Amino acid sequence: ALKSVQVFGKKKTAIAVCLCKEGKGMIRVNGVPLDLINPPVLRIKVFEPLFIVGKENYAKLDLKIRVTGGGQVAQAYAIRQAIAKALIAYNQKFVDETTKNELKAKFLEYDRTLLVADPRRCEAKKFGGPGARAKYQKSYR
Amino acid sequence: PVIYAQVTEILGRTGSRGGVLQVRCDIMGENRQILRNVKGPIRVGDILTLLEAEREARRL
Amino acid sequence: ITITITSTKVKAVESLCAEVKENGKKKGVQVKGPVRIPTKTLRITTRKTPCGEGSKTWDHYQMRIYKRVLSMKTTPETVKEITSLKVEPGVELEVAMF
Amino acid sequence: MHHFSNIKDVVAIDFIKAYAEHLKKSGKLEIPEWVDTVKTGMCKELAPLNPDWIYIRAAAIARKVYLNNGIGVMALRRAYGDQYNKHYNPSHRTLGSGKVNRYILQQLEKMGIVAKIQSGRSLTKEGRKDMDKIAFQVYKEHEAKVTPMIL
Amino acid sequence: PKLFNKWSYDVTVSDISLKELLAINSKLKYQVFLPHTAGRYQIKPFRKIQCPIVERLVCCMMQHGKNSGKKLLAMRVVEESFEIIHLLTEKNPIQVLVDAIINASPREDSTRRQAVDVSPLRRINQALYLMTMGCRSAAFRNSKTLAECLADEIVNASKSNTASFAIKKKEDMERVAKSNR
Amino acid sequence: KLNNAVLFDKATLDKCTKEVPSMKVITPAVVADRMKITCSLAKILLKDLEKKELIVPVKVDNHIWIYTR
Amino acid sequence: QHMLRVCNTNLDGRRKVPYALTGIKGCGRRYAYLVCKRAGIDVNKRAGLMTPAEIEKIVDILNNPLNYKIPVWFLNRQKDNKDGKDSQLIANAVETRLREDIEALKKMRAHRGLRHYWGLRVRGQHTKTTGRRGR
RNA sequence: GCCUAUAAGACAGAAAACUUCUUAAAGGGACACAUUUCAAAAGAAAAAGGAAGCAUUCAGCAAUAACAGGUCUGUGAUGCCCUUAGACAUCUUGGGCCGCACGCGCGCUACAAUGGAGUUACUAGAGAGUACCGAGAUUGAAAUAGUUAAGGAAAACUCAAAAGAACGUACAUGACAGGGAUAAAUGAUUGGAAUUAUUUGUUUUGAACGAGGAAUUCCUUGUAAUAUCGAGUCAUUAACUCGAGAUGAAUACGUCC
Repeated sequence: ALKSVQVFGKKKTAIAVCLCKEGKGMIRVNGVPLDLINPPVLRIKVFEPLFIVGKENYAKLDLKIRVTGGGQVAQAYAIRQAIAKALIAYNQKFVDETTKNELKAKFLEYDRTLLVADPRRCEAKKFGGPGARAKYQKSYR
Repeated sequence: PVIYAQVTEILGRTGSRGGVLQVRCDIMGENRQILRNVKGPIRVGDILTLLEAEREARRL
Repeated sequence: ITITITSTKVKAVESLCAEVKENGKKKGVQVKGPVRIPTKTLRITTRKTPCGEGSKTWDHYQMRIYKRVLSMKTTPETVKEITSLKVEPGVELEVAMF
Repeated sequence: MHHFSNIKDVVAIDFIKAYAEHLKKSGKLEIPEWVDTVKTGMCKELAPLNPDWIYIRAAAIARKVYLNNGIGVMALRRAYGDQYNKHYNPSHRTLGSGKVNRYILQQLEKMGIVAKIQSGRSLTKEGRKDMDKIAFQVYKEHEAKVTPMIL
Repeated sequence: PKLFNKWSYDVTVSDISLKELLAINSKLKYQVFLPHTAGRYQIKPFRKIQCPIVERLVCCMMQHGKNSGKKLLAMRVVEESFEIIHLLTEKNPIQVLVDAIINASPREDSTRRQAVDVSPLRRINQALYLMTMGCRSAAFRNSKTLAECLADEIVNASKSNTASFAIKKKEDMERVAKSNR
Repeated sequence: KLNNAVLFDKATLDKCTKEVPSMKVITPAVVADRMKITCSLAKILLKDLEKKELIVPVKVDNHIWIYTR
Repeated sequence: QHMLRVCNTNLDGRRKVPYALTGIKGCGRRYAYLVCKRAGIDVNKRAGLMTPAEIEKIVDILNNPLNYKIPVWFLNRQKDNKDGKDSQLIANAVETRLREDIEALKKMRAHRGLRHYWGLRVRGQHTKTTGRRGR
């Protein structure tokens, strides 16, 4: 029993691995609830997909999410991807794809990145400069 | 008393370096063509605001 | 037994990684899968010039170390007998008895 | 929704707040002679302003041993550390005060809240049990005062 | 959705030169729960229009060096500024920000001088930038908090008030360009 | 240049309590400027007048205090 | 009383007690907080609100630290010469002890004392570029 | 085994099953092909799809010819010239390269309330480690540091995040609690030796600096900027350099002034 679908979200370095299965809408992120996330400014940030398509879809799903890198804001965005990916996977393996299509279309009609990871990464430092493009000050005389 | 105009086409950039664009605009009030010097990013679709429409900015 | 192989050439260990695995079919029945331990780049940065003149330029040398681990039960006396096989230069073979 | 399974179901700061009076009412945490004559470590320049800073700190340390089984004074010194910016050089992290942090751990052993395992200090049955009911008191207070985000 | 679960997006723009260039309610993505969107609005020309109007104000509150890369703090000031602005005008702060932009935006510029008209996108860019200067300068070495200091700037520039820092600049260059014809 | 005093007197307390609630937006940043007293004192009166209910809070946290009539 | 007076040093009464005791040239901030706890006087109180019946304790508590439970490593003058091993430096005595000490090296013509006379950097620093006061 | 719940599970000790994440191999995968427009053509722009559409991005290698550019103070690579037993060869003791009337270049910290100070929970990436190297755990101490000491030649063990955030009827526009210079007592580590303070701890001392003239540098996207981490030097010593991640602007899609 307890049919499950495994997804993950990605960011700069944050990896938000989730585990969606039958439940009662009890979301736990590394043992803490989703309502008690560390950056309280971004609490409504991770709860948009719940309100995007109605929490009734997630009302019977128990997600077990884990974050293994990044920053306090990279993980915030990585959670949102894992929440949206979990719903799509559940309505794909078991539920009819047409029902998942409307949810997928709704997800991409508001935020495309909710299901595709941003490819941007930190550029390598170069010699003769303090960063990736900046250069040390030039003195002529 | 400010009368807006619709940008129709871009003639080019002038003003020493490129910071001023010559565009031919029409006033939607009477479909009157006007040429003005525009400072800033502009493209064909958007419109422009002209507080004064008595001058022709053909720049000799 | 546990076979640990490490070398600077990826294809040198990889070719020998499957050489022991294939050899395990004789004088034995099974050899465990190859475990690919993460590589260890050895980055050394130096100034190009031999003096202080010129612009500030550097060259980024690096060498990679590839680690593969194998497991196998067999017998200590007849694990591979010779256990030399004329291994190619630059590769190292270490066997962890028992 | 919301449920209680462990102390990780409430905010960290208020549980440590509500755990200070439990050490205050018990009275088994004695007050040494250097409570007001020391700071919490290296980077600080002032002693803590709160007169009961030990009680909140002791409860905070009691939460750390609850999440980590084998923990030490050195691993707690870095947890209770700051940045050393007393000069023109850029600041770098420094360790906390071992004495003011190991003293609390030793006293917590006498109360039975932690034990002395081979790999540091770990909780006991009474230690594990004691903080759960208080974590519910803040939980019941929290749910009665705040509206859940889901609902 | 609402900006902070408090402010709706039932806002209207008077002029036609800025209705399409202000991201308010035309597309669903403009209505966002937080002004923290990690998109790429600076990879193609005329891509910054897709950024929310409140979003473009948040970034301007991240300047003067020591505040670089602090968007969570800048969001807090903006979030607390709209509550003050809502009380001061009993209207929607999103509406209050939009109409103040039109009044504070200069309509003419002089280039080396030669008076020329200003594109609508540059009008928006200078509109946020002009009011941001006033909030930054007035809150410097002052008791008034940044949120309240920004709060009084928008409402003053909302109608016509000359007490606004941005309003003084808009009439300053339009008067200089009057001498640069 | 301000010298807005730190201790209270009968003069302001007999005039500050009739005009502060009549204001629409009350906060220490904006209230300390008008009755010529320190903004630290503005913390005391906002909570003291809360007991009298003469002023009702609308935004109170650890950063700023916003009150209304 | 807006302007307090204690150990011949006047402290502003518009600040808290710990932050007005910093006016004394022998007492800083860590010392100021300690005497507030030692004397049993609230730190959150203002200096200009405190009764004179206890101010005489503060001047006493500064000139007599040993009897009032003060650690010996908290003293601004440890191992004093010419007998005595207690600070007694919480006064205008900070300058009095400072001047005659430099003259002690100058009398004995030590290198540190010699550098003091010339007004140079005493603690061995690079004087080529920094410290460019006009002369 | 333990503990809280009203009902989910949490934690501690092994036990054994898979590979979504992890690691690392092999192939696959964007060639602008596919549409519209613009230019019998090479080609250009929008939008769509897509992990990825500027040569996808950042780097490496990098043509012919030349400088009388730097290095003979890296070389047991080297010609000529010079010194060549009172030596410009070699060793030891001490000092100097740190010396200050001043001028210039690279940087770090500040001038604060987009903040400092007192607490609380935090989330990384990439380096290095032998017999004595990286050093865990137990202790006394207020700290620097002292005494005994596991495991670890290492995806094994050590090695650890702050900017930011949350907490308070604190600070309140005050060269103040911003700033930490210069000094005075004292405590230890490294060193055969610390005086001209090697480095650092406690207390006190509380200087200029209120955003900076003419000039002038770097920079177009996870880039600038902001704060930090590892390594080279290292008995001990970063405000340096080489790398690494953490938040994430504005302004251009232009012209030869």
